[PDB]
Amino acid sequence: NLWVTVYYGVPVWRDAETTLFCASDAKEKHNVWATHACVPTDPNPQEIHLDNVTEKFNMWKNNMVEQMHTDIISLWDQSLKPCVKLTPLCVTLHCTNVTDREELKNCSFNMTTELRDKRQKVYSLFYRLDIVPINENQGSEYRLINCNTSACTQACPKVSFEPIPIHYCAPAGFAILKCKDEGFNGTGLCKNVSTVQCTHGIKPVVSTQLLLNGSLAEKNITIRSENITNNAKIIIVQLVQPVTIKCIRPNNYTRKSIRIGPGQAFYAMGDIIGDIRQAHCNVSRSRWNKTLQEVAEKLRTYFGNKTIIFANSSGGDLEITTHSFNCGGEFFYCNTSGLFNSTWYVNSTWNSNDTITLPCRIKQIINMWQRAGQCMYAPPIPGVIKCESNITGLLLTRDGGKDNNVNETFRPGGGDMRDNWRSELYKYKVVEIEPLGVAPTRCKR
Amino acid sequence: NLWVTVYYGVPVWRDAETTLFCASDAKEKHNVWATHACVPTDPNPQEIHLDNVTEKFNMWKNNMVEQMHTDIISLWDQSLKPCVKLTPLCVTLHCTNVTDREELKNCSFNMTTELRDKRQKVYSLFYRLDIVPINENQGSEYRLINCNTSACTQACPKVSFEPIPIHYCAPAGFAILKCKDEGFNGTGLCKNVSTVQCTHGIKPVVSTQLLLNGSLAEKNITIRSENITNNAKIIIVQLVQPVTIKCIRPNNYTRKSIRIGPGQAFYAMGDIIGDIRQAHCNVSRSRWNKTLQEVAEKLRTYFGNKTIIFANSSGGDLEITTHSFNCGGEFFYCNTSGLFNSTWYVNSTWNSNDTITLPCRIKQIINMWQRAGQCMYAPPIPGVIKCESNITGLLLTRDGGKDNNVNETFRPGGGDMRDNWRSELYKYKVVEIEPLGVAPTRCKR
Amino acid sequence: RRGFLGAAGSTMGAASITLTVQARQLLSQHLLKLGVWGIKQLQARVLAVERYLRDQQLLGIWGCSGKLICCTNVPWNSSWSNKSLDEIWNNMTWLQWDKEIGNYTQLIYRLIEESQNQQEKNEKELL
Amino acid sequence: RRGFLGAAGSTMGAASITLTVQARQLLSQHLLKLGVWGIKQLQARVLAVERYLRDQQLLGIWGCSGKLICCTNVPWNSSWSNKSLDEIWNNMTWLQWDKEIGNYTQLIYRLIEESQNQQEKNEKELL
Amino acid sequence: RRGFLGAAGSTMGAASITLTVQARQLLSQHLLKLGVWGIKQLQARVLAVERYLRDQQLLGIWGCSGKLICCTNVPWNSSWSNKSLDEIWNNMTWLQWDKEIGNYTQLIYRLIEESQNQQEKNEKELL
Ligand SMILES: *[C@@H]1O[C@H](CO)[C@@H](O[C@@H]2O[C@H](CO)[C@@H](O[C@@H]3O[C@H](CO[C@H]4O[C@H](CO)[C@@H](O)[C@H](O)[C@@H]4O)[C@@H](O)[C@H](O[C@H]4O[C@H](CO)[C@@H](O)[C@H](O)[C@@H]4O)[C@@H]3O)[C@H](O)[C@H]2NC(C)=O)[C@H](O)[C@H]1NC(C)=O
Ligand SMILES: *[C@@H]1O[C@H](CO)[C@@H](O[C@@H]2O[C@H](CO)[C@@H](O[C@@H]3O[C@H](CO[C@H]4O[C@H](CO)[C@@H](O)[C@H](O)[C@@H]4O)[C@@H](O)[C@H](O[C@H]4O[C@H](CO)[C@@H](O)[C@H](O)[C@@H]4O)[C@@H]3O)[C@H](O)[C@H]2NC(C)=O)[C@H](O)[C@H]1NC(C)=O
Ligand SMILES: *[C@@H]1O[C@H](CO)[C@@H](O[C@@H]2O[C@H](CO)[C@@H](O[C@@H]3O[C@H](CO)[C@@H](O)[C@H](O)[C@@H]3O)[C@H](O)[C@H]2NC(C)=O)[C@H](O)[C@H]1NC(C)=O
Ligand SMILES: *[C@@H]1O[C@H](CO)[C@@H](O[C@@H]2O[C@H](CO)[C@@H](O[C@@H]3O[C@H](CO)[C@@H](O)[C@H](O)[C@@H]3O)[C@H](O)[C@H]2NC(C)=O)[C@H](O)[C@H]1NC(C)=O
Ligand SMILES: *[C@@H]1O[C@H](CO)[C@@H](O[C@@H]2O[C@H](CO)[C@@H](O)[C@H](O)[C@H]2NC(C)=O)[C@H](O)[C@H]1NC(C)=O
Ligand SMILES: *[C@@H]1O[C@H](CO)[C@@H](O[C@@H]2O[C@H](CO)[C@@H](O)[C@H](O)[C@H]2NC(C)=O)[C@H](O)[C@H]1NC(C)=O
Ligand SMILES: *[C@@H]1O[C@H](CO)[C@@H](O[C@@H]2O[C@H](CO)[C@@H](O)[C@H](O)[C@H]2NC(C)=O)[C@H](O)[C@H]1NC(C)=O
Ligand SMILES: *[C@@H]1O[C@H](CO)[C@@H](O[C@@H]2O[C@H](CO)[C@@H](O)[C@H](O)[C@H]2NC(C)=O)[C@H](O)[C@H]1NC(C)=O
Ligand SMILES: *[C@@H]1O[C@H](CO)[C@@H](O[C@@H]2O[C@H](CO)[C@@H](O)[C@H](O)[C@H]2NC(C)=O)[C@H](O)[C@H]1NC(C)=O
Ligand SMILES: *[C@@H]1O[C@H](CO)[C@@H](O[C@@H]2O[C@H](CO)[C@@H](O)[C@H](O)[C@H]2NC(C)=O)[C@H](O)[C@H]1NC(C)=O
Ligand SMILES: *[C@@H]1O[C@H](CO)[C@@H](O[C@@H]2O[C@H](CO)[C@@H](O)[C@H](O)[C@H]2NC(C)=O)[C@H](O)[C@H]1NC(C)=O
Ligand SMILES: *[C@@H]1O[C@H](CO)[C@@H](O[C@@H]2O[C@H](CO)[C@@H](O)[C@H](O)[C@H]2NC(C)=O)[C@H](O)[C@H]1NC(C)=O
Ligand SMILES: *[C@@H]1O[C@H](CO)[C@@H](O[C@@H]2O[C@H](CO)[C@@H](O)[C@H](O)[C@H]2NC(C)=O)[C@H](O)[C@H]1NC(C)=O
Ligand SMILES: *[C@@H]1O[C@H](CO)[C@@H](O[C@@H]2O[C@H](CO)[C@@H](O)[C@H](O)[C@H]2NC(C)=O)[C@H](O)[C@H]1NC(C)=O
Ligand SMILES: *[C@@H]1O[C@H](CO)[C@@H](O[C@@H]2O[C@H](CO)[C@@H](O)[C@H](O)[C@H]2NC(C)=O)[C@H](O)[C@H]1NC(C)=O
Ligand SMILES: *[C@@H]1O[C@H](CO)[C@@H](O)[C@H](O)[C@H]1NC(C)=O
Ligand SMILES: *[C@@H]1O[C@H](CO)[C@@H](O)[C@H](O)[C@H]1NC(C)=O
Ligand SMILES: *[C@@H]1O[C@H](CO)[C@@H](O)[C@H](O)[C@H]1NC(C)=O
Ligand SMILES: *[C@@H]1O[C@H](CO)[C@@H](O)[C@H](O)[C@H]1NC(C)=O
Ligand SMILES: *[C@@H]1O[C@H](CO)[C@@H](O)[C@H](O)[C@H]1NC(C)=O
Ligand SMILES: *[C@@H]1O[C@H](CO)[C@@H](O)[C@H](O)[C@H]1NC(C)=O
Ligand SMILES: *[C@@H]1O[C@H](CO)[C@@H](O)[C@H](O)[C@H]1NC(C)=O
Ligand SMILES: *[C@@H]1O[C@H](CO)[C@@H](O)[C@H](O)[C@H]1NC(C)=O
Ligand SMILES: *[C@@H]1O[C@H](CO)[C@@H](O)[C@H](O)[C@H]1NC(C)=O
Repeated sequence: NLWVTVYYGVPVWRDAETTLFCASDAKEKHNVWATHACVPTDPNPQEIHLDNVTEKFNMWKNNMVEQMHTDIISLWDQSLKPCVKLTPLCVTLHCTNVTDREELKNCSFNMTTELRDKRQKVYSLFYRLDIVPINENQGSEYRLINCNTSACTQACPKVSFEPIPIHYCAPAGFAILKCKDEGFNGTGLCKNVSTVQCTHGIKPVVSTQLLLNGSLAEKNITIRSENITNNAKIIIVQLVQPVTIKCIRPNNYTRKSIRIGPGQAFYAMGDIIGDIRQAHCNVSRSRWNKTLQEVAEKLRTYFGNKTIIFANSSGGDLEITTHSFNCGGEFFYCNTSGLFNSTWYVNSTWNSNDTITLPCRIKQIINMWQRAGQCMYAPPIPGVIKCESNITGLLLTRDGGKDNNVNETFRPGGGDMRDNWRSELYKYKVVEIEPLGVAPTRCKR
Repeated sequence: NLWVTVYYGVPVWRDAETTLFCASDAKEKHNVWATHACVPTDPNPQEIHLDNVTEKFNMWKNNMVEQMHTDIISLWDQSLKPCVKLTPLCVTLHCTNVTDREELKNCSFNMTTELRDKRQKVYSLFYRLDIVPINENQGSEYRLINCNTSACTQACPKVSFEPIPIHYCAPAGFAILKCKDEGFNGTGLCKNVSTVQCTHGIKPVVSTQLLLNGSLAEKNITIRSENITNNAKIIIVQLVQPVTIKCIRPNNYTRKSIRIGPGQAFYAMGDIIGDIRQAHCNVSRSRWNKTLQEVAEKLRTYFGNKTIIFANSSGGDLEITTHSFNCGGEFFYCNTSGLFNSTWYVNSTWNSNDTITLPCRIKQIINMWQRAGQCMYAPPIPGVIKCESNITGLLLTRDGGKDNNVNETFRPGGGDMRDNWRSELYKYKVVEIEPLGVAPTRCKR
Repeated sequence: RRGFLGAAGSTMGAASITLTVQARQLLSQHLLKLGVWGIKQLQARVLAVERYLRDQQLLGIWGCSGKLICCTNVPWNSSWSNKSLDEIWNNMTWLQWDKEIGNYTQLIYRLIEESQNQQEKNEKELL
Repeated sequence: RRGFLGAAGSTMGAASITLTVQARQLLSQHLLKLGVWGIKQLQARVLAVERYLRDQQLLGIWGCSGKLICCTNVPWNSSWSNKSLDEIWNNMTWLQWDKEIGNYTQLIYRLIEESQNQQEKNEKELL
Repeated sequence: RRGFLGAAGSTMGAASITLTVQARQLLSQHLLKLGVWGIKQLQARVLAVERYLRDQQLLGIWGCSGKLICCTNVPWNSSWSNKSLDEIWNNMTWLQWDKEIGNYTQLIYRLIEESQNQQEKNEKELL
């Protein structure tokens, strides 16, 4: 006959929700992400490729992306907690033009000094974007953009916003499955699965409409979406060639410190050395539109013989209509109307520097989560900063047309960075190992 | 043949780093150290002396002293967290002379009352040390010493600064080794080792240049240092006879309470009953210089036939140059020039009250950790306060001479409070028991 | 030899060899800051401890604690699976076998517990 | 009789008698305030639980859970120690023996695990 | 059949049947907020883990881990209870029996530990 037996440590797993702990190369300025606070990374992550295994993946229904979003916002609030707040800076500022070149404003306002009975008069430079007047008729009196919503918190200068790679390790009894399929679109069954205890280097860089310093594709351009035909769903694309970009801040600001209270200081720009220079970015037009041609021919496989046309941003909020990123502590906002301005036909071929100049905007008062409050005031970085990033993917949003036309327009898609984390966690899924296996055999012999 | 076997609960240990939990006597006023929150102490600590055991000890490379320092500063910040802060007391004070006797100053300043639209005018007495003028030419206008660095926090009167002993117990699987060697210098191999789960009564009293209420030596004066020849290293000495000291506060202050805001009060000295009397301390000169003679002859064994000379500390920070302690809530700063002023030869012999008068200074605004901020304002204790201590050890600092002379000068050592805990944790070391033992035997019979 | 979770695609007759690598990996800066990462680390450690103890108490009450494979007195029921004696040990992996008996795990656990308790009651406690 | 950790200086042949006092001491105001002492207390308790479970899972997978002393199928190798059969059990203590085999603990653990798993695989699972 | 803790009023001879329901219940929103209920939940889970491990380490060192009922080498002493062999197994419940031997639990535990350790020392370690 047959008797039931129990197997301990059996190799089975089920999809479940669980917490995750950090892992990084802890060693020194601390980093907003508190990478030194978590567990130090292993010298070499043990990665094993499972043979004869086919597993179903779903990058849109994954729980790691939501957990990662909650952990990043929690670490952000944690980092801003011991720092000084901007509660006394809501005074009516007096700004005029600086000595296009009208973006900066030379402000002047009153401020309470360390003495509770005395005050101090200071001056600082603020951008027009983070400046809002009381009324549209007076003129020369302005306020902060986030004053009637919440009080911003000045970031501590002892920490840096460098995107330090963090490894999202799984707890004991749990594992992370990796899909090594060539050109996997992120949804369906994977024919080449691998397992690992901790994920690879995940840089929590913040980007909009473009993916900076992301993971490059394996062999071809991959388009990821749960429903490509659905117009309300976002579209994530990946590139095989890292499109370089050079973003600099030509303005040479002078960091100054003023004491707004006992034991607290406020940092702002004093003056500018030289002259006014508009911040911009550079990109090779040949490689950029060559990759655009590859993306168009890849999209041609899903929309048939229709021609792919790219348009600029629709309009509205500056955070979703412009490509933003944190460059060495300074938040950038570049206009992408020169990168999504072209059309591609079926017989079209892209066929020297010829760089493209992309105008950019700088904002110190940012929210970075689309929340109704809890803003952050980015401190000014002294000197001239320069940033170089590897463009590996972008976000797309198709216009809600009738679809019967020969052409459809695409716009630079936006989001709350959840899709950005999805673009890096698509290859990973969280499972729960059940070491209790049940199987019968002819025992009792 | 031989087969490998596994032994469970084997008696081996290795040096490791681990957390520790408190153990106080459960008993009422809470103590700044929150000793009522930790586990109650055992009725009798089980201490076992290991026979045939010789273990190497290193008091300077121990981790318990660093962990203890972090725990004490953490408890200090914890105790000051629910209490009221001194943020509105940074107003320009107006102080004059009181009605030497010029140490105290009768101040008068404006202060916001419980009503948000009204203020109040109060007066209080403050020491000259915790008073700093705005400029050196105006006169009669002063500020607090810690106003441009941070805002101090008033200590809660519901808790006391009594140095109640605490037992640093080890977690399960860990143990604390004790060295019962007679006259052990704190560095090397111990020939009489004992083990215990929890340390003895450790009073976390904070003192500089002198060890108050410490552990007395066993048989002879012991000098502890990792490198006695190195001039940059601190020197810790222990005494066999408890040198008594009587420190009093003859000023009879009147505690007054003023409401600086809704639901918060500030305590300060109202007036003085009687007359101005300088605070001082008493010590028997015979016993003190007899112990000094013993320390000199003990130091003679390390520096050869050279003569030992004691001199006062070099000018600088008041927390280091003077001896500090506390008498139930009042901080003192006594001048040690009256004690470290003598010379001892090889043939010298010390051979009635004759007490020594040591002038002392009292400060309310203290940092007690040499930090750039996070100060504490000690509330004034009403009535006359007097505390008696047992001088068991001191800290020394040798001058960087050429060493070829017949005499070398010794200064009162001090600095960080790490040495205070190191002078009590020298006899203890933290180990980790590994119950997994490997040993072969002729089994399978 | 394969590493951790490297024999999942193999058949049940061959995947029961490297079970020690999965059994060993069930549990594997000293000061804790109790921050965002600290709280998650503590929660992960407590959850791992609870998971190991929860899956270990079953083996403890089934009379097979400390044993990777053991046989009990509960006979197999054909209602759970109509397959033969060795068609699963030679052609099916553990991934396609756990879903077929997933609806009867609780029933098997209860029968196993009552049979083991009855066996211990009849063996021990002579009078 | 000696107390907790009282036979460390004795030889290995005699120190294996009071092992129960060290085995028992491996785990030994109700409301928690979660303060400085509360957080350290919770961390110490969790660390003690993790230490006990980490050193207990080895005995669980080695087929010797709940036993203070047991013998396995792995033979001793002279490369780890060239000493005789009883020179360590009559003249050397446990403190001077753990350092000689400290570089081969992982190798012995892996060989022990594979031998125990192979023995359970050959004994159980008849067909 | 009775549920959890349903045979307390029954005699000791019959209450030792459903012991598996009490043994199984000794351990039985993913993100923790660490609030008032979160801290209490974590403390309750840690306390439950500590209670189970504290009562399990005794069975582990007594040579009866993973067994609900076992017999040792320690003989019964008439000083603890002068009752007969079966008057408690047929007429007294477990509620009126725990208080009669409550003053001798520590002594029985120490004798049990020393006897079990002595038995393991004499059985194992041939030379
Ligand atoms: C995608 O990834 C790339 C490659 O990592 C990033 O490019 C880096 O950007 C960071 C800023 O985000 C740059 O770091 C900054 O460089 C300046 C000086 O660095 C020089 O010296 C160091 C010496 O260690 C070299 O490593 C480095 O290569 C340079 O030669 C300074 O502006 C900054 O110094 C900061 O710290 C010091 C110390 O406190 C302060 O005094 C400064 O004021 C300042 O705070 C900083 O180190 C880095 O150089 C860039 N690398 C390269 C290769 O260009 C991209 O930013 C990233 N993309 C995105 C969007 O994040
Ligand atoms: C080294 O160790 C010695 C010995 O322990 C310490 O000396 C003690 O110092 C503390 C203060 O730090 C003294 O305690 C204070 O005594 C005063 C009243 O005490 C009387 O009543 C008690 C009742 O039992 C008698 O034991 C005692 O002899 C006296 O008759 C008050 O100043 C204090 O009371 C405080 O608390 C109450 C309650 O809130 C308040 O109402 C008071 O206003 C006040 O705040 C306090 O009790 C103690 O008496 C000293 N002992 C001896 C033997 O002299 C040293 O201080 C210590 N050295 C260092 C550097 O810490
Ligand atoms: C914004 O407006 C402020 C206020 O007018 C400007 O700050 C001041 O700028 C002037 C002109 O550069 C500086 O004056 C110079 O200072 C010294 C000492 O007097 C000396 O080099 C010259 O004689 C000259 O006067 C001045 O230092 C500076 N600050 C203050 C506190 O007076 C600021 O430059 C304006 N910013 C921009 C971007 O236009
Ligand atoms: C610091 O200065 C203040 C302000 O001058 C002093 O407080 C005042 O002290 C005087 C005595 O020196 C008090 O006068 C007496 O008060 C009562 C009521 O009038 C009565 O006993 C006498 O008739 C006499 O007038 C005065 O009231 C008091 N002011 C307040 C508001 O309390 C303080 O004494 C000075 N401190 C020191 C140490 O000198
Ligand atoms: C699964 O995909 C990985 C790559 O993602 C393959 O690994 C490659 O194997 C070839 C042939 O041995 C090597 O030359 C490459 O260096 C490997 N690449 C990497 C990135 O490691 C793997 O072979 C695939 N597995 C199967 C079964 O097809
Ligand atoms: C990603 O690839 C999967 C297959 O690996 C696609 O899923 C199929 O989608 C078609 C659409 O017509 C359905 O008919 C099939 O039933 C789907 N197969 C499975 C197994 O679900 C998915 O559409 C792809 N997505 C993109 C954006 O290319
Ligand atoms: C994916 O989106 C497509 C359209 O983009 C859905 O297909 C039809 O959608 C229209 C509305 O656009 C509905 O009226 C039809 O009922 C849908 N047809 C079917 C057969 O569902 C489609 O449902 C979406 N989902 C999937 C899984 O393909
Ligand atoms: C966006 O594309 C349009 C064409 O679709 C560009 O407009 C042409 O610009 C050139 C100079 O670059 C002019 O000589 C042509 O007359 C323009 N054509 C039309 C129809 O207006 C436009 O410059 C592109 N913009 C960017 C930023 O690349
Ligand atoms: C930004 O301005 C500062 C302030 O003038 C520059 O720093 C000076 O650079 C010169 C270069 O010759 C050095 O000689 C000086 O010692 C620097 N310091 C000062 C205080 O003058 C800085 O170089 C400027 N940055 C750029 C990129 O031009
Ligand atoms: C280790 O030192 C301790 C003291 O630190 C010695 O214990 C003393 O032993 C004598 C002789 O039996 C007793 O009279 C004393 O009362 C003990 N002192 C204490 C403080 O308990 C112990 O004997 C020493 N051990 C060895 C092996 O020399
Ligand atoms: C404490 O005693 C130890 C010995 O028990 C001393 O260590 C010696 O230090 C000297 C320094 O020149 C070395 O040459 C010796 O080799 C050390 N001996 C041993 C056995 O390690 C240590 O210096 C003493 N410290 C004090 C302050 O007296
Ligand atoms: C202890 O300090 C002494 C001096 O106080 C060190 O001995 C010499 O120190 C001088 C500088 O004062 C160096 O130039 C020599 O190289 C040192 N000599 C040696 C042999 O090291 C000594 O090194 C220190 N450390 C110890 C462990 O004794
Ligand atoms: C400090 O001053 C206070 C206030 O005068 C004194 O307290 C009084 O002491 C006398 C002594 O005869 C008592 O009769 C009074 O009842 C006390 N209270 C008041 C409110 O007057 C206190 O004694 C003084 N302390 C010292 C040491 O002289
Ligand atoms: C410090 O020691 C010196 C001597 O080294 C003392 O100075 C002597 O003090 C006495 C009175 O105490 C005078 O009669 C002598 O004339 C002084 N001698 C010299 C050479 O100046 C000094 O008093 C001591 N100080 C203390 C506080 O004890
Ligand atoms: C300083 O230490 C001595 C002992 O070295 C303490 O004197 C003892 O005090 C207790 C108090 O309960 C008395 O019972 C003892 O009889 C005293 N012993 C001796 C030998 O006199 C003294 O109390 C300590 N001083 C302080 C301030 O704590
Ligand atoms: C599983 O993969 C292994 C490794 O290549 C191979 O030997 C075996 O035949 C495969 N089994 C099946 C059923 O495909
Ligand atoms: C970009 O595309 C245009 C239009 O197809 C093509 O003529 C050109 O070669 C491409 N590259 C550059 C650098 O303009
Ligand atoms: C972006 O650039 C285009 C270039 O034609 C310009 O027309 C447009 O106004 C810019 N958008 C913003 C928001 O400045
Ligand atoms: C202190 O030392 C001096 C100088 O050696 C000596 O004469 C005296 O007896 C000692 N004692 C006192 C109480 O002065
Ligand atoms: C300490 O005493 C000495 C004795 O010479 C004296 O010179 C000094 O001024 C006193 N005070 C301080 C604060 O050092
Ligand atoms: C010790 O003798 C020396 C050499 O004569 C002398 O200088 C010194 O004063 C003597 N010390 C005394 C008497 O304390
Ligand atoms: C097998 O399972 C079925 C369905 O639950 C049940 O009716 C039957 O009694 C079981 N047979 C045995 C022998 O346990
Ligand atoms: C003993 O250890 C040595 C060194 O690691 C190794 O080469 C040898 O194979 C081992 N012998 C046995 C019998 O395991
Ligand atoms: C029984 O217990 C009594 C009382 O503790 C004790 O004196 C006696 O020795 C014990 N008898 C045995 C056989 O253990």
